[PDB]
Amino acid sequence: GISRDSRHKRSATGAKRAQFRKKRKFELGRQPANTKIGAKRIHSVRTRGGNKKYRALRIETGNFSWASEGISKKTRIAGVVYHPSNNELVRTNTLTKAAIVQIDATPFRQWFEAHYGQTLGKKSKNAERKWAARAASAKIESSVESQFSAGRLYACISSRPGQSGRCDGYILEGEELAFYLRRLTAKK
Amino acid sequence: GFPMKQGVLLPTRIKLLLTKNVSCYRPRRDGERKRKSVRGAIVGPDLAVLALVIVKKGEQELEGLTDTTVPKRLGPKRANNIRKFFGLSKEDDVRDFVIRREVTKGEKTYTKAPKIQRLVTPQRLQRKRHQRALKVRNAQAQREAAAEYAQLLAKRLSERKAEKAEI
Amino acid sequence: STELTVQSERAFQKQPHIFNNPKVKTSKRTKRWYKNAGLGFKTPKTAIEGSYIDKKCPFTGLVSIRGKILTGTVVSTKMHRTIVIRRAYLHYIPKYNRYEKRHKNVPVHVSPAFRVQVGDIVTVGQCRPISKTVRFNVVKVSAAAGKANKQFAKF
Amino acid sequence: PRAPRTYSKTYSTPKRPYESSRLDAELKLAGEFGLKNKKEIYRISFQLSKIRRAARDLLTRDEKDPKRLFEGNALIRRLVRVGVLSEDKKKLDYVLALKVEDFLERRLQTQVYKLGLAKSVHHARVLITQR
Amino acid sequence: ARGPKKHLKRLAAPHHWLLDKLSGCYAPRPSAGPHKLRESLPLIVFLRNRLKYALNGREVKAILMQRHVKVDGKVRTDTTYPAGFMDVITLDATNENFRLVYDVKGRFAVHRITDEEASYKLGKVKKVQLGKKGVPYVVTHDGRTIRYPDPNIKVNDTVKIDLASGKITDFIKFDAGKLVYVTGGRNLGRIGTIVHKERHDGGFDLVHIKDSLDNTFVTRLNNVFVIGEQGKPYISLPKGKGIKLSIAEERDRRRAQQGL
RNA sequence: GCCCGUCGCUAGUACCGAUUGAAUGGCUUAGUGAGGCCUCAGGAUCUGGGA
RNA sequence: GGACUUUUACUUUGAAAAAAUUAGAGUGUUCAAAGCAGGCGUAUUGCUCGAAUAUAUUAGCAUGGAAUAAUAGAAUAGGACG
RNA sequence: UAUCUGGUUGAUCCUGCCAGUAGUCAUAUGCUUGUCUCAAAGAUUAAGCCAUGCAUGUCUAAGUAUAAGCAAUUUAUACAGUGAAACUGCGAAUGGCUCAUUAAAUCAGUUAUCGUUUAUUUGAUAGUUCCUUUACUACAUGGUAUAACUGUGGUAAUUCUAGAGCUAAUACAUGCUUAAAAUCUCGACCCUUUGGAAGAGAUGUAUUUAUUAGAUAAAAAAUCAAUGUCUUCGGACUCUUUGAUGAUUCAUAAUAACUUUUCGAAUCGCAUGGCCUUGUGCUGGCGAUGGUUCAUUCAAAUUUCUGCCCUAUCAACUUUCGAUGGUAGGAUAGUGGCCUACCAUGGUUUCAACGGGUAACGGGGAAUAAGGGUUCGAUUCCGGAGAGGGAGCCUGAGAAACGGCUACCA
Ligand SMILES: [Mg+2]
Ligand SMILES: [Mg+2]
Ligand SMILES: [Mg+2]
Ligand SMILES: [Mg+2]
Ligand SMILES: [Mg+2]
Ligand SMILES: [Mg+2]
Ligand SMILES: [Mg+2]
Ligand SMILES: [Mg+2]
Ligand SMILES: [Mg+2]
Ligand SMILES: [Mg+2]
Ligand SMILES: [Mg+2]
Ligand SMILES: [Mg+2]
Ligand SMILES: [Mg+2]
Ligand SMILES: [Mg+2]
Ligand SMILES: [Mg+2]
Ligand SMILES: [Mg+2]
Ligand SMILES: [Mg+2]
Ligand SMILES: [Mg+2]
Ligand SMILES: [Mg+2]
Ligand SMILES: [Mg+2]
Ligand SMILES: [Mg+2]
Ligand SMILES: [Mg+2]
Ligand SMILES: [Mg+2]
Ligand SMILES: [Mg+2]
Ligand SMILES: [Mg+2]
Ligand SMILES: [Mg+2]
Ligand SMILES: [Mg+2]
Ligand SMILES: [Mg+2]
Ligand SMILES: [Mg+2]
Ligand SMILES: [Mg+2]
Ligand SMILES: [Mg+2]
Ligand SMILES: [Mg+2]
Ligand SMILES: [Mg+2]
Ligand SMILES: [Mg+2]
Ligand SMILES: [Mg+2]
Ligand SMILES: [Mg+2]
Repeated sequence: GISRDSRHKRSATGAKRAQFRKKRKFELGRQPANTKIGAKRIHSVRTRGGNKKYRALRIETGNFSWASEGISKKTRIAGVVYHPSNNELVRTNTLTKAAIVQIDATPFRQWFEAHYGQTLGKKSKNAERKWAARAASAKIESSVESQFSAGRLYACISSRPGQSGRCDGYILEGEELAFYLRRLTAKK
Repeated sequence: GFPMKQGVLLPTRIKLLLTKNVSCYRPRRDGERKRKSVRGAIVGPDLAVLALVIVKKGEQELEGLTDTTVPKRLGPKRANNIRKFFGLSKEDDVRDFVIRREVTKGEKTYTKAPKIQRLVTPQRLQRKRHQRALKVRNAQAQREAAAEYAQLLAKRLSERKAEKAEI
Repeated sequence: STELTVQSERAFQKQPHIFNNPKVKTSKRTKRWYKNAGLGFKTPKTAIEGSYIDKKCPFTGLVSIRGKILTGTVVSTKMHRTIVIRRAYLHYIPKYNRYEKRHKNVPVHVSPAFRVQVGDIVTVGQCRPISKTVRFNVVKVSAAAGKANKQFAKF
Repeated sequence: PRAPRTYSKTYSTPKRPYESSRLDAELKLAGEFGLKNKKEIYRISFQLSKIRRAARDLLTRDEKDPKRLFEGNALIRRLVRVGVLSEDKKKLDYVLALKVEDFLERRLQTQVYKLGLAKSVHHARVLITQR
Repeated sequence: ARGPKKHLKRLAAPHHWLLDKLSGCYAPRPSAGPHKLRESLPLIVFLRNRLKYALNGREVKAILMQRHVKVDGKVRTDTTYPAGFMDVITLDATNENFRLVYDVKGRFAVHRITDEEASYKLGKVKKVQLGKKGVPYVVTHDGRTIRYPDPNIKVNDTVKIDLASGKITDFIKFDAGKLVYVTGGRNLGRIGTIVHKERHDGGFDLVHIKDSLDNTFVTRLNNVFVIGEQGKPYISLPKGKGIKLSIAEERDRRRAQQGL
């Protein structure tokens, strides 16, 4: 099928290289997962030497990490908003690594308020203890508190769904969220 | 003589591409497909034979079929299969309820029964005993050499606090 | 090569797993990761000082140097972040018991930490295939220029 | 796919084919030791010239050089052994000298005659070849 | 070429085996195991070409299949089984125990060793790391994995091994002035001491060496195998104690030994 | 005495040359496109959403 | 371990190195081309020498040399040590 | 192992070729042909075509046996000896042959994997599996559905197979489990402190992600936000723990979670014994097959430096439809323009690029013997490529396999 050899491909001098031997199965390559949104559906693929690889095609939930918060939840993936490599990925809502997506927010809400006792946006015994043991550590951040209003947080895909069948990432923040923000709107 | 092949429709013949686990094909090598012809699943006058199977028996005995009745060759061989052909509860002991087949050797009439498999026997339990035992035996073993090494490092830090108490 | 902007890509540029928690107010903004590639090459402070990202930096990237250590005079600086040196050498023809001038043009990747101009002698280090052609990396600049600021105007 | 069976020739052949004087010298040699063809001479002088080569070669390397001592004595001792080389001239410029007849005088063909027992270098042959 | 090669052409066989050119056209390809191809000695070679104990190889099968032979303690039934350096071959009949060990010419010798020295082996930790669950381990040149070694123990040090039980009883660091046995090169089989070690960051550390004859030489550190103190070796060395005489020297000793 | 060329004979080689001459082999634009693999569907039937 | 090193060519020595082939030692295949054997006894219950050495280069590595032959440095001092 | 000789003239000395001469692990052919040993051999031309036969099959006490098979004997009324067939397992990816293509390709010497996959062998390695956690989940062992066979058939034809009826497992598919401990989160109550607490759950390994640890370039101080261990209640913190490399985000570990959840023995053989509260209770010897991770070994894939024959009547080559590089992704076992998207304008060249030729596989080597050279290597060892020409793919640890398949061409 596809061959990752370099023995086609003109020489750096520009010369044309002859055919030497036929395609080998080990220099092969397979097609793209082009994994998309919704209804979990994955196909294991027999790679070299035993070893499955897991091709995601349609994924709808994934594990996402509040980085500056040291937790993680799985949430629905709302969809794709930005992609540095190809725009058609955004338009087809294709999940790939480095994709920029939106996620369910609320499970990160449910945790926060139950951990800080503060509620985003806009009375037990030892509970009060903990909530008051924290804060001065609850300040969150202007543009990350914001997104909660919408019930949709911006997060970068970090996994390689074509490979692992997972669709995992981290909520955007700080300097990095600042980047995609500026990008997102001055094109919107 | 090309065989029909269920679920291909058509009252004609076509050339399919068959694999392991499928009608009209016995592969000859681990993961081999040969491309063979096939008659469709739609009855036509081009057939030599229909294979048919009674489903409801009408009003008149059909001589060589209803009138006569052949037995099943083999009887139950696994543990519970016996239990399930006779209905016994894991209690009634299979070893008598296995099925015995007579045979004569000129003037010696023989008797031969299966070999219940998956039968729970003392030998099995013994091996089950040894499994669990060795799993734990080494468990503790590993914990032993474990703390045996923690010492080596602990009275090495007393050898580095008597070395650092020398000079 | 780089210079300016730093964040001039469609992708956000950053070092992998070098987190900065915005919760924790800082005076340097971005924590940076660098290494000493070994073999006796000082990692120029302009790698530590700098802001460039470059995942192929032998000092601030995930490339590692090992194998051949070569030197050549820089002969072309026209490709972004990679140059092409010319290593020359005399070759022995034994029937004639004499030598002849040959050469090679090894293409090598160069980290923003160095600023190189054409003519400079360089010292490169082998690494994994980094591109179609480059299998080496600029690891020290030996020269400086060619006494250039002493080629100026009138008295 | 099996090992090589190795072989060699055992003789050289005269540059000029027809030196009337070399043929004289040769046929003399033959009928004097009862040999059948010129090859029996071609054989010897060949191995004779390789010896002289080795010698020549060695006699360039330093006196008391490692090789020409090890391989030096080896050559000398082997020659002296079979009784070609003379005991006195035991230091390998005689090996450089030497000559063909010296080798000739040691064939069992010839000894079988030299000490009685044959009276003719030819009776020598026949007897030997006749067990 | 599509897969593991399973044959050996006698000719491509390791030469220090001393197999004759003809009489066949294959040699035995050593099996997979504890030591590398190019540096082992299969049971078929030791039991037939050294020991002269079998004639056929078919016989070497019949011998081994009786569990007679046992390597490093365990039984070892494989005809081709790769036997390497420091291993312990023990014929249970005959009472005989051998430690595989090098000549000076550079081959394995038939070296009869004591019934009780045969109860332990020597081995060079080629590496040490940190394993699963934080357990550290060393791995010797025969692929022995030994968990929980000594903190002081690290690569290029040699180790004394019980064989009986798997574990290590002693070790010897790689110091200036320790006994050393060259396991490769044209100095393969030589023995002695260590002058000093040239470093060279990037690869190939040199090892300057002298023996009990004030003779020097150099090998790669990979080819070096610590084995004790000057004088005191931790194993019985074979005759000629790996000292290497000149060809002319050896020519004299063999033509001094002459009087019947 | 030697000796040069046209011209005439016999033989042989190579050239030029209407035939927009001919053959073989290697790449290749364009059009057409088998088959397997991947993929969206499909559900003969066959049991628990999957086969 | 820190802090730094103007560039080469040549040349010496050494590592790392397949065997067969070549050169070559040992050995009476009856000679020899070969082969890697074989040789000694208590030849009734074994003793024992062997299976060398060299070459192996252009490149790469390691190292001794500092002639020959290049290259770089302090002149708008934008020098050198502190 | 450093040699020449015949031929231009009437004669002469030179130039210079032709001729002679010698060898060829260098083919053929002619004539002749007795002995020993040794033994190459359809390479060259047509990698042109092939009748027929043979060249890959395989069983241990030890996965499966109701042959309606043999043997009967020797204890065996579940099984037991031997064993067709068939299932299961493993091998068929080695070997053997050929030199077609191939000129910076192969190949060689020399590097790299801090850039990967790896059956096997060898060494190491698993108390964690269930569930809102008293009227419980088969563990004294859970599920069917198939070959072989039985029988009914089809075709001129094949290593074609159909309909029916059976029945196995180390096939297929399921699914129980085991010490103490500690650490984490929750936290019913009580009581105001300086604050503590019943008890509730989570915690095998593997997978995916994010965050930490992984020190060391010689020594010290203050304060902010939390919050560790010991009171002699102003307070002190004193001993404090560190693996490898030239070098890492390494080896390894910790935190929050993720999974159509990887693995954690429903397997088989020889023996049959201890021990009492006599439950056929509880235990228990030797070793086979396995099983995850690591290591090792057999490998493999890429890979740095330098080195190829003739050719300028080949001087500019390279980016259509990647040519050189950057970012991101995808794809792979993995690096990488390998592919895609975006972006730039690069890369090579008189030190010969690019193109052409090769009656070109490369090497170890072979022939010729002053030396320097010249010529040769299809061909006993190594590497490589192919199996009529192309492409595609299944199986698998490993094939782009051809004594495997699918297609097109011939
Ligand atoms: Mg069973
Ligand atoms: Mg550019
Ligand atoms: Mg073998
Ligand atoms: Mg290294
Ligand atoms: Mg026409
Ligand atoms: Mg697709
Ligand atoms: Mg040298
Ligand atoms: Mg030799
Ligand atoms: Mg004449
Ligand atoms: Mg005349
Ligand atoms: Mg006249
Ligand atoms: Mg001539
Ligand atoms: Mg042919
Ligand atoms: Mg041939
Ligand atoms: Mg053919
Ligand atoms: Mg039976
Ligand atoms: Mg092969
Ligand atoms: Mg079923
Ligand atoms: Mg299974
Ligand atoms: Mg710290
Ligand atoms: Mg450390
Ligand atoms: Mg890691
Ligand atoms: Mg009992
Ligand atoms: Mg031309
Ligand atoms: Mg790129
Ligand atoms: Mg352009
Ligand atoms: Mg030219
Ligand atoms: Mg060719
Ligand atoms: Mg060849
Ligand atoms: Mg050639
Ligand atoms: Mg040919
Ligand atoms: Mg290679
Ligand atoms: Mg092939
Ligand atoms: Mg084609
Ligand atoms: Mg094929
Ligand atoms: Mg084949």
